[PDB]
Amino acid sequence: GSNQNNF
Ligand SMILES: [Zn+2]
Repeated sequence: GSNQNNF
C-alpha cells in the first residue's frame, strides 16, 4: 500500500 503524510 502507498502512504502519504501531510504534516
Ligand atoms: Zn505499502
